[PDB]
Formats: sequence, C-alpha cells, structure tokens
Amino acid sequence: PTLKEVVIVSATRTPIGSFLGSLSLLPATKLGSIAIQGAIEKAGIPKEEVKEAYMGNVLQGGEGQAPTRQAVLGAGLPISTPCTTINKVCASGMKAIMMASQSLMCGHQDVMVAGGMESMSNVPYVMNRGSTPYGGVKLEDLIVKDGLTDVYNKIHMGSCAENTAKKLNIARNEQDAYAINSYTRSKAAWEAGKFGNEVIPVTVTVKGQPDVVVKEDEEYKRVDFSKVPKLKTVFQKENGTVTAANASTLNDGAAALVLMTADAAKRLNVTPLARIVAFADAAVEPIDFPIAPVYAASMVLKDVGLKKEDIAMWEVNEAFSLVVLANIKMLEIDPQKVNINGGAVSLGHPIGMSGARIVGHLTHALKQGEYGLASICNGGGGASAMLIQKL
Amino acid sequence: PTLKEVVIVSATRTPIGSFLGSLSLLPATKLGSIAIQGAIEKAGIPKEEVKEAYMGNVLQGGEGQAPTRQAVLGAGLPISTPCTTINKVCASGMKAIMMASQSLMCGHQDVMVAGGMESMSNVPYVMNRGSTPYGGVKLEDLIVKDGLTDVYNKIHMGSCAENTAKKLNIARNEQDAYAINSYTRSKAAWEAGKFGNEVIPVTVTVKGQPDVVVKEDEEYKRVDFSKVPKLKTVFQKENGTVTAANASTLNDGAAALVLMTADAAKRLNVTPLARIVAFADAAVEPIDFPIAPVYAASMVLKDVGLKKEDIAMWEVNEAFSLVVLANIKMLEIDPQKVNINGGAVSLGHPIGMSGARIVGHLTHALKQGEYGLASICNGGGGASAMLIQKL
Amino acid sequence: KPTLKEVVIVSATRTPIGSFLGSLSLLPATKLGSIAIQGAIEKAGIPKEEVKEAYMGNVLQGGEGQAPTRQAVLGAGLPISTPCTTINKVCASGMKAIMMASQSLMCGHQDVMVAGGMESMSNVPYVMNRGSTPYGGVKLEDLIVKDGLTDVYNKIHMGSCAENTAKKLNIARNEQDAYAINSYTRSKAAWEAGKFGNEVIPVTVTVKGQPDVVVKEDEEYKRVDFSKVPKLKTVFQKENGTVTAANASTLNDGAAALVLMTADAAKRLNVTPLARIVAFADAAVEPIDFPIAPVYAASMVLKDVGLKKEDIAMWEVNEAFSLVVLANIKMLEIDPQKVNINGGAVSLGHPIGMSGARIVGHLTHALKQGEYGLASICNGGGGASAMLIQKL
Amino acid sequence: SKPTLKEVVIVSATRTPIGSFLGSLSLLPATKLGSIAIQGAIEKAGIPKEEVKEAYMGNVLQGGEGQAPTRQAVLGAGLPISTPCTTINKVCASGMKAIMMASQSLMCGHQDVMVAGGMESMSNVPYVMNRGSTPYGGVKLEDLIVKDGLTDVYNKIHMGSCAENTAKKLNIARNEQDAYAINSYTRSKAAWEAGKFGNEVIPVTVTVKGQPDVVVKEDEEYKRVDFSKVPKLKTVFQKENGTVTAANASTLNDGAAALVLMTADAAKRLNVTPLARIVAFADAAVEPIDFPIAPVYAASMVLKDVGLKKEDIAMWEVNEAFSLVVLANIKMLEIDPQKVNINGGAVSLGHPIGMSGARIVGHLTHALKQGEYGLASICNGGGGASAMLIQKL
Ligand SMILES: [Cl-]
Ligand SMILES: [Cl-]
Ligand SMILES: [Cl-]
Ligand SMILES: [Cl-]
Ligand SMILES: [K+]
Ligand SMILES: [K+]
Ligand SMILES: [K+]
Ligand SMILES: [K+]
Repeated sequence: PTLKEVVIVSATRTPIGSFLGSLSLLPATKLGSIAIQGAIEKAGIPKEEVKEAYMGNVLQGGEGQAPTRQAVLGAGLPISTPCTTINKVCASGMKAIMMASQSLMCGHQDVMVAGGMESMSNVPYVMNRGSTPYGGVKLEDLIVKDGLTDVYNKIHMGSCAENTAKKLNIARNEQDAYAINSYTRSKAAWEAGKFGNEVIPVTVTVKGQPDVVVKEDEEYKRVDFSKVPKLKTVFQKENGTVTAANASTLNDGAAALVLMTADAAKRLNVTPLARIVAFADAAVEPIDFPIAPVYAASMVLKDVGLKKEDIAMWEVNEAFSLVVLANIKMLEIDPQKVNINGGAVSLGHPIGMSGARIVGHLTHALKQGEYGLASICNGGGGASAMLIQKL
Repeated sequence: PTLKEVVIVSATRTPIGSFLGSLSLLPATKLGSIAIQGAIEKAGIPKEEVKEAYMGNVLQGGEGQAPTRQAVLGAGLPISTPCTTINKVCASGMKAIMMASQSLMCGHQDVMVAGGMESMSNVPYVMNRGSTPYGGVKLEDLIVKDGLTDVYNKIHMGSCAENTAKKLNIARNEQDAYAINSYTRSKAAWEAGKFGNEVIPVTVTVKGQPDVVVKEDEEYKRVDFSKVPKLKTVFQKENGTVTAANASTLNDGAAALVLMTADAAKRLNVTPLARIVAFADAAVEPIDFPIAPVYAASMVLKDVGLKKEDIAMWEVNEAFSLVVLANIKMLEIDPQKVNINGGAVSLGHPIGMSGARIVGHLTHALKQGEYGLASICNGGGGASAMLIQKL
Repeated sequence: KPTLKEVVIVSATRTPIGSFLGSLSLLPATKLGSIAIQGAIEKAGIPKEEVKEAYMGNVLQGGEGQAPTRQAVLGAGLPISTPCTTINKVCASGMKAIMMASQSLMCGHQDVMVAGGMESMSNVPYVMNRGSTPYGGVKLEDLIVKDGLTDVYNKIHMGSCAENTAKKLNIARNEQDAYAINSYTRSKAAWEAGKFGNEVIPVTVTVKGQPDVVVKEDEEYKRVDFSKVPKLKTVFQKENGTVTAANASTLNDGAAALVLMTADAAKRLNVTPLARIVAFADAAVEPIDFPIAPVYAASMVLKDVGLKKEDIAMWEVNEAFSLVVLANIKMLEIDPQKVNINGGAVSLGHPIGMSGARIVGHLTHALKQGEYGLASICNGGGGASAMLIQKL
Repeated sequence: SKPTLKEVVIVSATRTPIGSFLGSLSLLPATKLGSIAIQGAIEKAGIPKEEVKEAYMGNVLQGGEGQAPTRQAVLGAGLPISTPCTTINKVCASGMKAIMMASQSLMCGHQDVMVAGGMESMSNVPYVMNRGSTPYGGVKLEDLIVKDGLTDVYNKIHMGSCAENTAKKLNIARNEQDAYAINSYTRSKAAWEAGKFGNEVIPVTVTVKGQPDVVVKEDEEYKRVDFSKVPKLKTVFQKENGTVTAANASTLNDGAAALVLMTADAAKRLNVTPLARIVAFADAAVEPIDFPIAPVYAASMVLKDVGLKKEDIAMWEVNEAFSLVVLANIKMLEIDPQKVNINGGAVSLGHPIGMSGARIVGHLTHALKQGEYGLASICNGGGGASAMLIQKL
C-alpha cells in the first residue's frame, strides 16, 4: 500500500498563563483536556471518530499515571482511545504531530489528536530515595533539573545559548531589539483579534470566590521596554548577552490538533485547514542547540524541492531571541516573514506545548496556497521542523 | 511510495535487578546505554548506521534532560542522532518499537534503535511547589503516584486486578499456582542457558571496591513456595487474591532492538532474526486493564488473517498472575504455549522496559517460520500487541 | 530560713505581638529578643555593660541556630562577656526565666540580669527524621504541632485537653465566647487609652526595594468579628465542643525583656525600681489537666507570703484558652473585674515562650504604688508557674 | 552584705553508657535515656521518688522530641505528676548549667530535694525544612546537628574550625593533640577494665521485637580507634596547616546523666549519706571563636571566689570537646597533666552534648577521695563556659 495524505482539520489552544499566574491552579492534564475538547468541537466531527492520541509533555513528575490518558478521558473521548505521552524536550508538541502523521500515513489510524501540554507552575521538587546524608541535602527543582540544564555541559540552556552568541557575533543589543519586537508583535496581534479562531477562553473556578475568565495570553503585558537594556545578564557574568527579558519565560498551556487522512476528511464531509507536507529532525552538539533548527528546516526544504523564498511564513520557536537571530542569519531569510504574530519570548514557553502551538498558528494565519515552515530547538542539541500548505 | 517491510536484526537486554538490588547504583539511562551498545554490537553494524532512537521510560522525574538522548550519547552514538522518550506506562517498551516501525514503514529512516529502560530503585519522592501547609508537608513516592495508582478509581493497580478476579472468577489458589509455575519456568530457562544470546552482563564499578559482574536476572531466586499460600493479600485485606508473590515486583533493567527496513538489512548484509508482521493498541475502561491485551491480540490476528492456533509462542506480560489467567480464560489458548520461559511475576517488571523485553525474547526463542505474539497491559486501561515471524 | 538579696524590676519592655505569618514574620525570634533586650536596657537607664547575665524563654528552638539567647544578647549590643541560657518550660518559659534569674540574684551570684522570652511561630520549621525514606512516602511534621501544641501522653492537642476541663467544671461555649469578646473589648480599650505607652516599643521592618513598615501596636486584637464568634465551629472537638479559634489563643510572634537587679544595685546605679519580686512557685497536675495547674501555683504563692486572694489588686492569668481563665476564676472565687483587665493572649496572641514574661511586665506598669499583682501561666505537660510582685 | 544560703550536697550521680552515633543506643530517644538515668540516680540515693521536688535537664537539640522534654524524662521515670520540670540549653554547658541552677534553688531554700542532669540523642536529631513558599531552584533540608549544634553563628564555621584558631594562637600542634587523644583512649580503656565505672554507669537493655535483647553495659566509643591510623588522618576542619582530626576531636553520641541534689538538712532528715558538697560555680564568656579558652576564666573565677589555689585541686575534669581545648587549658592554667581527665573523657568516650557537663561532675563525685577538691569545667558554643568546684565528703 502507498502512503496516505495527512491534513490538519482544526487547531486549538488555551491562553498561555504566566508562572504561578492566571492558570496555575490547573494541572497540565486539565489544560490538555480543554485544548483537545476545543479542537474536536472546531473540527465538527463526532468525538468517537478520534481513534488515538499523542500529547507532548516534558515534566511529567507528579502529574499521576498516563498524562495523555488523563487529558483524553477528561475531554470526554471514548475509553477505547489508546494514549501515549511524548518527550523530545522543547520539541515534544511538534514531534507528537509528526509521529501521529506517521501512523496515519501507514493507514494504522484514519483520525488522531496530537498536541502538547505543560504546567510549569505545578512541576514539583524531588528528594532522592535512600538514606539522608549527614549535613543535609537540597531538594532539586525539576524545572531546572529535567527541563533547563544540559546534562553534558552541566549548565543552563541560557548559558549554552551564550556560546552561539559568541560564535556568531550576536550582541546583547540585537537580542534586546528582537525581544522588544516580539512583545510588540504579540500585543498588535492580540489587539487585531488575530487569535479568535485559535485560542479558547478558560474559566477558573474557586469555591467561595468569583469565576475568573482567562481569555488572552498573560505574558506579553509583563514588560517595560525602558527597563529591557538595564537587566543583568543572568546566565553569564562576564561578556553576557542573554537576559530574563530576551529569553523565553516559564509558563502553563496546552494545544491540540485534529489530524486526518484525506480519505477520512472526504468521508466525514470536513473541509481541512492545511496539508502536512513533510517534516524532519536534526541534532548537533548539545551546547549548539540554537543552530539545530537551521539543519532541520534545510532537510525539509531539500526533501520537498522548495527554496526558502517559497515559504510565506516562518515559525522559529523563540526559546531565546538569540535562537531566532542565529536562524535568520544562517538561512538568510526576510525577518518580516518570521514569527509575525509574536512568539515564546513574549507569549511564554510551556515547554511541552510550544511545538504544537506554532504549527497550529500557521494553520490559522497562512493564506490559501501558501507554505509555512515551523521549527523548534530542543535540549540535548536537537530540533524538529515541519512544512504545511494552507488549503 | 509503498510501505516498507520492517525486520528485527538484534535484541539485547541487561539482566533485571531487584528493587534496591544488584543494579540499583546505575541510573536508567546508563542501563539504556548498555543495552543499546550491546544491540548494535550483536547486529554487526557501525554505530553511525543508527539513524534515530526511541526509548520507553515511565518514571522520568529526576533523570535529567532528555533521557533517551542521554542513553544514546552514553552508548557513543553520533551527536547527529535524534532521540525521543516514550511513555505509554507499562506498554512503553513495546510502543517504542511500534512507533519506530511506523517511521521505517514510511521510509523516513532506514535503521533505528528502539527499546525501554527503567530504574525503579532510583525513582525519587516529590514535594509540591508552593506554600507549606500548616500541620505538615507530604512527600509522595513517584513509583506509587505516577507508576501504580489508577487516576479515575483512586486505587492501586493490584486492586484493579482484584476487580477482574471477581468478575472472571479467578481464585487465589489459581493465581498462586500460576506464580509458582512462572518462578519454576524462569529457573528452568536460566539453568538451560536460554538467555545466553539475549542477556548481556553488567559490570558495576565502585571507587575503591572490587568490580561486580551481574550476569543473571536477580528476582527469580527470591521466593519460598511453602510460604506462597500463607502470604497476606495486601491490596484487599478481606477475601483477597493478589499477593506480593503472585504480583510482579519493582525492578531495574533495559532492553534494546536494532530495527531496519528489508532494503537496509540487504544493503548492510546482516542476517535479520524476525520480521515484524503487525501490531495494535486497544483500550478499555481503566479498571479493566487486565483484559485489554485480549482485544489488542485479537486485533493483530484479525489484521493478518491468522487464528490463535497459528501462534507458536505467546508472551502476555505477567503484570499480575491474574492478568495471564484472565487472558488464557478469554482467548481459550494452550497454557503450555504461554510465557514458556517465565515472566514478570518471577523475573521482575521495570515498567518501561518489559514491553521491549518480551518482543526480544520471542525473537530469540522462536524457531524458523514460527509466529510469536506479545501483548502487554498498561495503566489507564490500555494494551499494546505485536506479531512477529522468525526468519 | 535563708537571708536573701531583695530583687526588683527596673524596666519591662516588649515588641508588639505579630500575627502568624503577619507583620513581624520576617524577623527571627532572636532578632525580636534583641529588640526587647535593647529596649529594656534603654528604659532602665543603665549602661549595657552593667547587665551581668541573661536568661530567655524560647520553646521552639529548632532551626534558630546555636545558642538563641546568646544571639539575642550579642544582637542587642551587650558585651561578649555576658553568659546566656535559653529556658524551656513550654508556655511558662518567659516566667520561669524571670524566676530563675531572681534566684541567682537572691544568692548574690549576680547583681543585674536581663530575663524574658521570645518566640517566632511564623518561622518554626518542619522536620524530617534522620534515616532512610520509607517506601510510599512520608509526612514531614510541623514543629508547632509536634513540640508546641500536642500533649505527649494523651496524643491530642492542648485545645482537646481543655475540652476535658470544660466538661468537669461545666464551663459552656456561651461563657467561653463571652469571655473572649470581653478580652478583645479590653485589649482595644487599653490600646485606645494609651495603656501600653511605656511597655511596648515599635519595630521598623525593612525590606530592600520596598517601603519601611513601622509596627507600633499588637496586630491580633483587630482580627475578630463579634457577629461570627458564636457561629464558629469547634475545631478540637466536633461532638459537644466548646473551644473555637476565636475563644482560644492564636499563633504569634514577639519578645519581652525585664531588667532585674538587687535592691542594692539599684541604689548604686541611681535608678528607681518599678516593683519588688516577692515570691513565685511552680505546680503540676495530670498532663490533661493543665488548665487548673495555675490555681495551685497561685495558692502556693499566697500561702508562702501569708496573703489572701482579696489582697491582690490585679491578676494576670494567661489566656491560653478562655476556658483556662474561667476555670481559674471559678476555683479561686475571685473578682473577674480584677482579672486580665487590659486584655490577654486570646485577643493579643500567644508567642508561647514570651507570654510568661509579657504578663509580669504588664503588672509592673499597670499596678498602683503599694498594690500586689499576681501572674500565673499554665504549660504543656500539666504545669504552671506563678509570681507575686509589689509596686514600688 | 552576702546572703546566708543553704548548703547543697550531691547524694548520687548516675549515667547511661554512652552510645556511638547510629550505634548501640540509637533506637532510644533522648527522653528515654533521661528516664533511665533519673531512675538510676534515685534508686542509688535510696530515697523515695516522691521526695524529689523538681527537675532540670540539659538538652541542646530539642527539635522533634515532643512537648516538654524534661517532663517526658521525669514522668517516664515514674516520678509524681506533681513534679515541675524545665529543659535547659547552654549548648555544650547545658548538663552543668542545670546542676548550677538547681543548686541556686536549693541555696534559696525554694526546694529541699531536686534532680539535675542532661540528655542527648544525636542519633535521633532530625533535618528541617523552612516554613513558607518553596523558592525557585530548590529547597534546603538542613541538618540540626550542624545548624543548631556545631556551627558558630557569628563566624559561620564549625566548632572544630574555631578550635583551629586557638591551636594557631597558642602554638598547639597536631602531634601534641594526637598524643592527648591517644592518652584519653588509653585512660578510658584502663578505667573500664579496672571496673572504675562500677557505681557510676548503669546498663541499658535494648529490646527489638523478634530480635534477641541487647544489653549495653559499657561505653561504646573508646573501642573505636586504631592508634596506627591516628597520625595519618586528614585535618577535616581546615585545608591549610590544620591540626584537628576526627580522632583527636570529640564524636557525636547518645547518653544521659542525672544527679540527686539536696540541702544538708534534707540529707539528714532522709538519713542518707551525701557524696560531695557543691562549693562554688561560675560562668564566663569570651569572643565566640575563642570558646576553647572560656573554661580558663570560669575556673579562675571559681578559685578566686573560694580563695583556693590551682595547686589545691586534687582532680580536674576539663571537657574534652577537642584535644586542643584540654591542652590550651593545661597550658594557660599551668596545672599538672597527671591530674586532668584521669579516667578518660569526651574525645574517647563521646560527647552527647547536653549530657557531658553533668557526666563530668558525676565523675568527680565518684572518683575523689574523702576531703579532696575537684574542679570541673566545660566550654560551650557561642564563646561560653561553666565551671564547678566540689569537695568529697
Ligand atoms: Cl534530539
Ligand atoms: Cl492507553
Ligand atoms: Cl512542668
Ligand atoms: Cl554563654
Ligand atoms: K521574556
Ligand atoms: K512476585
Ligand atoms: K482568638
Ligand atoms: K575521637
């Protein structure tokens, strides 16, 4: 049998909440359920049609058994739905979509949900099993230990990024200009109503207090442009460039897509939003993660036979402003086509979610016939990339 | 393009260590490295031929960033190798092989490594992020919270087993006889030298201490048959059936397979061990996970037009003695063909590893031309299954 | 019968009492101690170098660092030659400190001492046992609950022990609630009347990048709603309860310190003493029966000096629970209008190591020349301390 | 004018064996060891339990012991519920300060009979987590032995690190310290084998269900040494030019001591033979880093107060917190080393910190001959010391 064609029929997300902020009372799995239910409703299909589900999720500790199963059953999908939780660090939300697309291509399912989720607010601390050492011990923060420290270099991702800043001569002022640009694009996009088909609101309910309706991203309002060039370079004391403002932040969120074969969309009288054309993974030295998305994108372009000029919009995940700048520079692409409506530096980075969010954003924002290319770096030196065409 | 045929070229595992036992000093990722290196060596190929790696791993908290990447880089594979860590609870090791097979089928890669790893000895305790409540702070055990507790019913997996024992009328004495039979068959297989090609020895090195070489599974010797019928029923104190002897145990270990397209196997002139014929996932009501493998197994047989009599060897993961008995009862298959060389009740159950182990064991044990079927239940009500044919 | 030095109080000063996790919660108990000690020496009008030795009550010492009293004393700018001892008689600690200091002075072993109490319940930690973590997890215990508030022998809270006395003496919820509202009413009236002008010193809380906060009065007494008082649920006993959050004492932060000296030393230093310490005693009963131990301790002191209850102008019976004060009133048969007249621990709060010192300090200021004041304080384990002073 | 005080005598002094850290007595909480010593002392004194009027116990690391540690020890020994109790903390000096404060009450005539002593279970001291919000990046669990017991607040370093400062100042080298340490072990073994603690120490039965009873009858720590290894050990408290080692410093331990104290009049009334009279005592303090020299001043204060000369003292007990401390005291006071710590001390017997001040006073009581004077001194964290002079009856 030949490979099946895969289409995106809907793509939906929660707003992104700030660390210990507006969505911090909700577990990752509950945000998961909200996004999945929303995506199914938007697709207009019976929920029974969804055959299987993959969700990205990096910091699974303390979330309870089978996080994807919790999200799926919490969304009211049938108990017959198999579930798998995916961890490619920062690339998790994209890799879930890629893996689901592989199952569909093989004809192993005809309809799936794929996406990502993360509640950094609820990630716990850990104590080693065993006897306590004389003199005491520090219980580690799993955001730091599992999420943000490179194993091999024993330093923060932010300190790894400094290496690329040095090698490619990307200065503090340029990184700060990029970050201000992201905040500006995010605000403009929200004010133009550009997220109306993408984001669904969340109602946070507390006993004995009034409901809070969270309807937009929280992070992009937390900025003061006049203070941006005043911040300390917290990942490197001497000759540093990366700051809290020009780096991504810690956040909570979930996103979900309904994926089908072309045959299934036809059978169900669904008009799909976009076609999944191709995808790829690349890896380089762990310290050099900022540059892996260049190679992953180049792989996809070469596979399909497109030139960079053929791409209408780029989503290069804003793990740090430095990452986007390194990518624009190496690929020599028009900066006006890159992260047009903001990104992780200003919208925030719930790590397991962002790779799904950026694909969902292209699905809504591209115009008919246009190609969009999303790419996302990950801890350990990896990246994933994906090319879609709007239908 | 047409779908590619997938073959298993090698299948290797560490011995399985007991909880806080012979392998407890090694992190899961290090066991992973050991199995991966061993599988590549047994396949007779250069490490550079391995294109991408997926490993099952359920309890990832505190292991550090990107566990699969740590396993792969730790085995000396190229920095160019993309890695993804897979969590379908107890089914994780088999689902990793299934998902890698799908990538190979699509022609997206030609050689991959897939398997699973777990060090339950090193799984930590957690403390919640936030304000310390008045009156005390609880530190939860991630083995219990994420590993072994059903979310929806708020009971241990062993209490779900008790529920199936009720519904299917599977008694304590029946579960005890099965367990004694598992311990018996494990010892017989080790004595017969049946793991000589499957298992590779682990050298444990401690500064200022003599090297310890771990060459065989630890768990199967930890039993007293005279005491089996006297043990307390820990999941249900009154009229119970499940005990520590007749349930699987907590353990440490890793397993890894080298998988290739038929075309790659020919190009590299390797001798494949088995072909992957079919695989499937099923899911049922969470409390009924013991019976999910019955549906998964039925799906694979129907998919390829084989009847249950056509299967020479069954591996139904021994999560509990109850599970195997339930499967035999529903499928009406010959017990003499099931878990013939022991299983998880007597060999142990490093949860993310077991689904890979049982597929590897069929690859070694089957005679040329024979079909083997492996199935494995998972927390949340799921199961995975795979059918292979020995070459 | 021994011939002893006469012991006088020259000053008695305290911080305001802060609410749990409230206005003074950023300050360690030892820092509150330094503030009270410095304040009392200033009020005494003596050189810091004249203080020979220091004793401080402090019940929950875990995580405060080595030698809490030493930290408070050196932190107050007293000489490195000053010996220090930290005292623990649970709730009675602040009073027992004064008693033991008085005993050294009587023996002529020192001529001038500082004695008091300190507690920061906001900063009391949780504990984890030494050893290996059990499979399945563990609860780390709260030291306020484990060391401060739980009876060892009955394995229940002090509040539950108090329910026992409520039963035996027929002291009902209504009477307890009425006593509590009275305490809150009296605390407010005293604060408004400026009755704490000489006793309390303000504390300035400083946080980098934020404005200063001057805490100049007790925080707790304003945290009440009289309308809700009779509607509160009984936390220590669901079945036939009487004790509630409102009519029991609360968790709090504060410190108190008194400058004590021999009558001779006061003359040498040309300072006018405020009061004379006449007598003091400890008593104990069954652990569960701690509410009634103060009756026996007070009687011992009266019998020792040969006075009668009517001779006492002012009583301070520590308000650990409203129940406690009512039990004492009933058994002693004293005039409730002479008891805790300017409020107490039910409305002002109860930093456990400090309250015993606070109540003696209050008598010192409030008594009129020539009058006798009796202070008594129950403690965890079935104990009580009591003290008689006479205004000078 | 000086007050006219009652005379105070020691009628008994009893202790548990001292257990090693996580060693033979580690299953027993401090308060239980307290109960055993308190019952011991009463039984030895030959008086009814109801005669004891009030109790003071030294105890430095009280976290997690439960409410009112001294009350627990007392009620656990079967004393009347009518017995008032107070727990004392002068760090390392606690066990001696308890006896002094009880002596002051008796002198005043406020009680006629009391029990005073000290207790510590370092094996059972817990770890702590702070109340509040968990800070991003991790949460510390501190060891209370280190945080409350052994760390100087002001200098932010270990007691042993402060000790190095006096080693420097008084030129006391590694070899002299090691010689002292070996001397302590030698004395301890000699005394134990001679049966010198026959009336001082009482045995402890450890019961574990299923296990055979363990009877701990002698001090555990003194056998834990190898003299050939002593000179080879690393100086763990200072990188450069260190002198303090695990071998020549005191160890972490468990134990309790209790003394029955009464007025001369009560001993007559009760027809019991007093062991010693408590003559004088004092507290001294210096710069916190200089705690090893504090006992020098406290001892001098006592001798000056009673009008005695150093030469008049038959037996000295200078607490062996560190070998360094004893040598610094031998140096500054210029006393006869053969008269100091005759039957061993904390370097070889161990240092359950709230107990040790009581143990050493209890030791003089048993060891002195009729009419002899003994001086006991003990340094404490923060730069203090207590000292006591007694005379055998
Ligand atoms: Cl990767
Ligand atoms: Cl599932
Ligand atoms: Cl008491
Ligand atoms: Cl001191
Ligand atoms: K930012
Ligand atoms: K078993
Ligand atoms: K209250
Ligand atoms: K030693």
